[PDB]
Formats: sequence, structure tokens, C-alpha cells
Amino acid sequence: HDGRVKIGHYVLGDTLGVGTFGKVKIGEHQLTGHKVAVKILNRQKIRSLDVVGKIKREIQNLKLFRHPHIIKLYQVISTPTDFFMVMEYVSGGELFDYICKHGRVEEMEARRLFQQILSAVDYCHRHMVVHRDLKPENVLLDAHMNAKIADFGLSNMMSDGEFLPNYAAPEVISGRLYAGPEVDIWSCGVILYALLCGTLPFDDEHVPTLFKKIRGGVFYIPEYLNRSVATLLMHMLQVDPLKRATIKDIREHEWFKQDLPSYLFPE
Ligand SMILES: c1cc(-c2cnn3cc(-c4ccc(OCCN5CCCCC5)cc4)cnc23)ccn1
Repeated sequence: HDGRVKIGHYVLGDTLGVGTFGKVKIGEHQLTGHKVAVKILNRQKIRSLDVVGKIKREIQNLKLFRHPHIIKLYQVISTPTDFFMVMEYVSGGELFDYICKHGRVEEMEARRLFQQILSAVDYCHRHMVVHRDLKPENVLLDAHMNAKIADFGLSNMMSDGEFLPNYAAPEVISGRLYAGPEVDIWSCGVILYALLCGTLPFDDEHVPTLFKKIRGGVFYIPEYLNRSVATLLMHMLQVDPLKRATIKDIREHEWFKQDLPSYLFPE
């Protein structure tokens, strides 16, 4: 365009996010104008931290992902200085920004979106070569108001969005040994809570109250929230990882199972 901003059949445009190993830009197919999200991974930075083998395993794994609520990877072009991962672009932006701008979602809508998000999470638990911790900010919305999660491993490029940072599951901030899948449940309870209440369940610019609040596990349940969904939020936000719901427990909860497509949880 103005310069060397074309790669393959694509033209690169504005930066949407920055990550450890590079950045993600909006792109467009040069013949059709169709938008894509191009993660550009800086291979010298990869060599620097000596994670060449892990990056390649992750890219190879992600090439084969196929799930209706995970951003697709269309193509990978590698050059001596970068890998370009041409990915699906989704127009709705990030779920938390949406909620922030429009406030809470109606309950049925919260449940639709929640069932899509947890199916994608479960698929990642099953397929990521290495488990890494879900990042709530990676949950995005497509043009049809459906959830789409952007990959959140080493090549995660998800960077910022709005206003209302210090935030993690109880056992993580207490500096205890922990298991990724259990912390992911807690993070999904924070996502469900924000869809239903239009706020985070622990809010607090004072980073000690916040943390005490988190390990304390005290959260507000608005009057309009029913009790069948209140029990789910409580079992997902259990401070004690050994007491916290698993994905199977969520699957059997009455509020969740309502009107749930089977192809979302095969087995
Ligand atoms: C990281 C990010 C992505 C990615 C794919 N699509 N995509 C889309 C966006 C995006 C981000 C912000 C957007 O803003 C839309 C405008 N509104 C206004 C504010 C409230 C909701 C959003 C729209 C789209 C961001 N990242 C991605 C893909 C892979 N890795």
C-alpha cells in the first residue's frame, strides 16, 4: 500500500492487539476486501526467548482446530523474519467491551452465549497441546451475536479495549499449586456473572481488598437473578478448587442444560 504491507493475498492494516511475540493486525483479502486478523509473530523474538519448538507445535496444533466457537486459522505464511497467521476476523469485538457499552444481556441470551463459550473451552481442554489458562478477554462476538474465542496460548495477541486488571482465581493469587482446568471454570463464572449482571463479580482498584475479596469469595447476587442460575454462579466461583464445579457439573445443572445443542458436547 504505502509500503510493504502486503503478504500472500492480504493487505495488512491497523494493529488490533500486541502480544509477547508480536501483534495482530486487521487485514483484508486484496481481491475481495474480506477482513481477516493477521497475527505476525516476530521470529527473532521467538529465537530470543528460545521457544522455537513450542511456537511451531502450537501453530501446527492450531491449524487443525475446528470448532464453531473458536476463531479459525485460514493460513500460515512463514518468512525468515515472521510467521503470518491469517485468522478469522469477527466484527462484534470483545465480549467484555460489549457488556461494558450495552450493560447486561437478557438471561436467555446470557445462557445461549455461555453454552457456546463453555463448549469452546472444553474443546480447548481436549485439544491444546499444552494446557494454558483461559483468558476472558479473548472471548469475542461475531456478526451474528455468537461467541468466538481467540486462541490464548503462547501466540496470544489479545490486547486492549475499554475501562471497568489485577484478577485471577483464588488458588492462583494465593500462590498455591494449581490445575489449569479448575482455574478455567472460575474464569467462566466470572464471564457468566458479567453477562448476567453487567459487572465483574469482584471489582476494586485497591489491589488488597480485591484480592482479599477474591480469596474471601464474596459476591453480590442481584434481585433480578433467579436462584437456579445463582447456584451455578456460586458453584463455579467456589474459592476452593476442590469444591468448584467441573465442566460435567455445569453440564448437568438445570439452568445450563436447558435447550443445549448436543453437538456442543460430543461423547
Ligand atoms: C487475536 C485477536 C483476533 C481477532 C479476530 N477478530 N477480531 C476482532 C477484533 C475486534 C476488536 C474490537 C472491535 O470493536 C468493535 C466496536 N464495538 C464498540 C465498543 C463495544 C463493542 C465493540 C471489533 C473487532 C479484535 N480482535 C480480533 C484473532 C486472533 N487473535
